[PDB]
Amino acid sequence: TPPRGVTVVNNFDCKRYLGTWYEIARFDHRFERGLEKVTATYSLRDDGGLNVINKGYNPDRGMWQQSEGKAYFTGAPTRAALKVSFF
Amino acid sequence: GGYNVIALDREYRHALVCGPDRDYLWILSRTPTISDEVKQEMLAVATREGFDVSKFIWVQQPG
Repeated sequence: TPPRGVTVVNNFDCKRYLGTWYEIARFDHRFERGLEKVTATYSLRDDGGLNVINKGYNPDRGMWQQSEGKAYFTGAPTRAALKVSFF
Repeated sequence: GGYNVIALDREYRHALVCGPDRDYLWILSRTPTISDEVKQEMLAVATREGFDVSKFIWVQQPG
């Protein structure tokens, strides 16, 4: 469920959202803290969800790292509300 | 975890994304840097929707 009172894009065109985005800013959580040059890449699955690849540069490791997730719409795919789980 | 596009420009070049509560917020761009105009807009929308923008970390990008 989205937070109470927030807007959610309601004419979402999932196909135009696919591909690579740069993370300009974030609220800091353990999972992303310290990562630089962070990108998010979305692709469409056959089952109608999205594959998510979050990549960033970890200067402590000196390494690029990525985490892969599966996202599903919680309703209409024209409504930009999804839930993501990471493997 | 919830992933919600709360705001998006008509050209799908800039997005404001939030998680399951107001402690989770991201500015995404098709480009590694954005202009002061786009920054202020995103921040304005964030503040209007009750997000505390003092929580933002500006991620280093080539640029």
